[PDB]
Amino acid sequence: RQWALEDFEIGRPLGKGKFGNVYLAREKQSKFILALKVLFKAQLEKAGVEHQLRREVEIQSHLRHPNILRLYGYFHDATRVYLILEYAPLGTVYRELQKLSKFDEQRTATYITELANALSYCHSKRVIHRDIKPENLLLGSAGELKIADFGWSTLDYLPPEMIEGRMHDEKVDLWSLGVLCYEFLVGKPPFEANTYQETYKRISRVEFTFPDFVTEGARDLISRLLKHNPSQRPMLREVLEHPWITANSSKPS
Amino acid sequence: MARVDQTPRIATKETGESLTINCVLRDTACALDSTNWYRTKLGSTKEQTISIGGRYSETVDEGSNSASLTIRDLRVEDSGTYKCKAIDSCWLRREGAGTVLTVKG
Ligand SMILES: Nc1ncnc2c1ncn2[C@@H]1O[C@H](COP(=O)(O)OP(=O)(O)O)[C@@H](O)[C@H]1O
Repeated sequence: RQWALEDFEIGRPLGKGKFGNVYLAREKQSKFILALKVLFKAQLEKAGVEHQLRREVEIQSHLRHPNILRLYGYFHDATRVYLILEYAPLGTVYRELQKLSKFDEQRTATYITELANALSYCHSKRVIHRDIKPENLLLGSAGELKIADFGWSTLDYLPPEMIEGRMHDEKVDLWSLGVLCYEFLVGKPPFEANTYQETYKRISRVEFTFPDFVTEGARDLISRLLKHNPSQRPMLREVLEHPWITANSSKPS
Repeated sequence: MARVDQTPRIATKETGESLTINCVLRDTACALDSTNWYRTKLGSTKEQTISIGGRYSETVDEGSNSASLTIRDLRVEDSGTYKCKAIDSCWLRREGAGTVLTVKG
């Protein structure tokens, strides 16, 4: 704890989380604007996740990429842990989906490009992500996407190999991109059902269909990502080079 | 005076042998219980995570406040610099100084 609370001006709350609140903050020497996430130790130890979180924060502390939320540092006192985070002013992708219902092809392809860029960086360091949900994606000043949950190594977002209790590796991240590409264009994830049991079966048998408005290019990409056999999914390099992606994205690899 | 002592600091092995790396957290009651292991291949500085399984195993000793990594069936491609890094049970950052491994073969 070489950082301390006295190093920061505190402003208004940015939101409330499960184990505490997140505040707008400012580092005093540089005047740099940031977010300060305050975690209550008791809540951590109640959900039984404090040890897991310490492993995840350690991995996060090494990840430096435009589309991954930056962790600048951390410190603590008697009752609280403080994470020093990049400030993302435009909220979550989840809230944007609430406001718009679904995204056009430009916004979708741009978000998928940014995610593929981040995951390629992670794979280069042998880091993989768990499931990726819209609520776990924040938006920066230029509207660029940031992976924000520290989820490094909820049924609707899990791959067949994981719910079938089989072996898994970096290919799970390609499945995640397929589910999100579909959800961005359509407004809901592809295996959604009324019950847990139905959803499970739909995922395991890769049972999904497209609305007629989904274009041929998008259908081709989604169908390639959502293969039951992990080894049949494309490389991230192949996603970034896909003609539907290059025709619609407003950002590069 | 709290510190992690990582040994051995330098190691030379032949293809087929084994290496054990020990990381001991000294002079504190904070627990070294969350260790992640990392490697940087020879010629590079870029750090990659090590997955436990296969040729790689790990043990933890509460009495010595230590974590150990064992690599069996060493290959030439295993050569590089290994480090233990953790956030301990007191939420404090701990890192070993590194093990430079050369495998001939
Ligand atoms: N770095 C940040 N920048 C801007 N807003 C944030 C940041 N982190 C969290 N928020 C806002 O505050 C809320 C806090 O949620 P979060 O920290 O994800 O809680 P939990 O830990 O329960 O997931 C988020 O929904 C988001 O709107």
